[PDB]
Amino acid sequence: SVTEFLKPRLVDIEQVSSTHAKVTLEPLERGFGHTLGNALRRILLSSMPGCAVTEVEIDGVLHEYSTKEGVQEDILEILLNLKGLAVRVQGKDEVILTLNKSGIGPVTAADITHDGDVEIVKPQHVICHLTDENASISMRIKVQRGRGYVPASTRIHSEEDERPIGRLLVDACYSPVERIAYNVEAARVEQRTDLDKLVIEMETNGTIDPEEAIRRAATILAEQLEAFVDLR
Amino acid sequence: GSVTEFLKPRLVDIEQVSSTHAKVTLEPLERGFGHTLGNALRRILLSSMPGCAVTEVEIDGVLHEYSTKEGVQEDILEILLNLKGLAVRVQGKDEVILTLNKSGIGPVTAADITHDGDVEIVKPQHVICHLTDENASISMRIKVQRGRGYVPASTRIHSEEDERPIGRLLVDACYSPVERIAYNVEAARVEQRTDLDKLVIEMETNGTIDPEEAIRRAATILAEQLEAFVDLR
Amino acid sequence: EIKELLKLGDLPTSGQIRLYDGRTGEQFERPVTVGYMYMLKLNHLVDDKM
Amino acid sequence: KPLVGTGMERAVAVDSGVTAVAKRGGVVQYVDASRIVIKVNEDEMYPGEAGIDIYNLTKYTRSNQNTCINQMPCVSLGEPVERGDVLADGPSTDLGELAL
Amino acid sequence: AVVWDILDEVIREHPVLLNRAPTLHRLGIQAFEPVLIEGKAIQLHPLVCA
Amino acid sequence: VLGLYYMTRDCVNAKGEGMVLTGPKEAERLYRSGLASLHARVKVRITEYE
Repeated sequence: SVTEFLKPRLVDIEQVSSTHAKVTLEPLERGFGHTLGNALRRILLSSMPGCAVTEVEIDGVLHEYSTKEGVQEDILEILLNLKGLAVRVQGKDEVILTLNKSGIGPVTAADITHDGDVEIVKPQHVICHLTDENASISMRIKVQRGRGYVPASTRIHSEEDERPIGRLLVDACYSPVERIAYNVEAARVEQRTDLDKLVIEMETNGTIDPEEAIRRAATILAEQLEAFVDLR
Repeated sequence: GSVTEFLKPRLVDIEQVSSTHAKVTLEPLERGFGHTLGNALRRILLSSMPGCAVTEVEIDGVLHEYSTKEGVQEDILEILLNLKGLAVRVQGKDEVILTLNKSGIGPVTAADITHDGDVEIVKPQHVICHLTDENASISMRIKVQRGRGYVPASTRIHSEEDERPIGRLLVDACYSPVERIAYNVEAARVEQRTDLDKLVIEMETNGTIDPEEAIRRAATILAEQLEAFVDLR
Repeated sequence: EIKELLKLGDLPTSGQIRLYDGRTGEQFERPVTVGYMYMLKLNHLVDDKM
Repeated sequence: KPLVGTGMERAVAVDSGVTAVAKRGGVVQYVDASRIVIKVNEDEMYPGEAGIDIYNLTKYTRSNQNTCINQMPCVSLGEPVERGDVLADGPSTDLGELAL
Repeated sequence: AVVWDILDEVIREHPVLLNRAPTLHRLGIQAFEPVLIEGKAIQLHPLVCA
Repeated sequence: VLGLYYMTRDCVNAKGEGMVLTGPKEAERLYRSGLASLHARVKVRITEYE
């Protein structure tokens, strides 16, 4: 029948780590590998719902380059560390957390004020180093649930220019994928040598295993399509 | 809010300018969804669409395509090329036989083809040959079948039909009825909601396939392929 | 004269156009020269040499 | 045809032997896949001649490098034809212009 | 087709030599581990082609 | 060589200039998502080894 199509087998998964994994499909019809890989990459990058940290406020800070003694690293370094914070919230979509510490050495996420609605996946992550005793760090950070990716110049508006002295803005990398790539190759069956074989390499922060993310993306795309498929 | 939710697209409008040229509109779509959907749809529409094509020709008094007949203006190869261009819709059968008889001087056109009530010739104006003598006559049989993609005559004979007759000829079958696809995306206006997009698709095809059936079939195939992803361990 | 002919044809005057990559659906950042050319087959077919 | 030609195509196509050229003006009476019959006009015909000329096309033959050689008519019934017109195209010729 | 399966089995580690006349310097002959493609053209890796 | 040259050439003003990327993976993301052009100059955190 003309409707026939060679459905793939889940031929293998290879997990280099909890975060890093490869998934391969074989075989597929000519040109289907590219479209499926491209669509999945698009959905993963731009439409995956995620929870991310967007604002930080510190009493002695007015701007991203505000000098602060005692802390080993610069303000931008701690901003990057906050951007890298692996966090997931199951309760509210908008949460405020505070960190206050006085100690020589690393300031790990383990010292954040914990709450039952929120899980820090990687408490071992280091926000900065505090060089000396009798020196203190005190901050409040805000976490939000969103879709896709938003940089600083996008979120800034004159509609939100009414900001106090102590407000800083972080890029909300909601989508938990850190890297998606796919490559397409040739495969043979039934003496046919015009086929697509597909490989996907994926890295994501510790929020979810990549398999769960791929399943979520597939479900999202299918739910998008569902209004058209009149077939069973 | 409702960041985890979505709107869903529908075929909000469909327009037909000609039997060959059609325009279809999907609305609403969220950000970025428009481009991925349009690209996937274009890919699937170009590749997959089932089609009806001309495969075998049998002409009395002709033994091979390089010969020539008495009354025909063009060579046999030319009329095979003309038949390859024919576009026809068949409903009830997976393959069908067509019959043509004509005599007398003049062009022969698809209108002169004798057809069953389940066969539609889309464009009878498509010429096939010219007869240039009153006593010249043409009488031919055509075989029409349904398949995906494009298959060359070489692999067709490689199918190894037992006891190939002499007086039957093989042509390449370009089944695919879709000729060109374009998609465009623009800002939507639904309920004054922000971050909504309207998608439009324009297509030129043989007059055979219904555009709405085409898009539904493409989406069906895409969803079916994705189902294998949904299952993954 | 080439430019004038193009202008009467409603094509871009520079002869370069924007182009989309079919395999991904994205857009090349650079304009590309697309046109019509006359091509020949050179009677050195592969099946005569393999 | 080639879009960007050089005008030379007409002279080369006519001068080569492959194309059949109208050696005598008239009106084309009959055409099929292989034969051309042309009625010579009254003034051009010589006294005592039949006033009709016929051409036979090299339908298919082995070229000296195994390529095809074919002649295809490119006129229709009743079209006037002129001295030096091209009645039948040859290989890589269309309407009497070189078509490599 | 069982012959094709056997053929895929045999060459799996079987290097072959590729040579381009004239063999100006010893790089002109090199060894490769084959991969089977339909068609009739030998496919090289561009880097060694340089 | 042309591709690498294009990939490494910078320009004075481009989409998303001056932002800070916590890692090269995020640079790849921002390029592929189309929010920054390759040529844009930016500060990035990078690890190297010796």
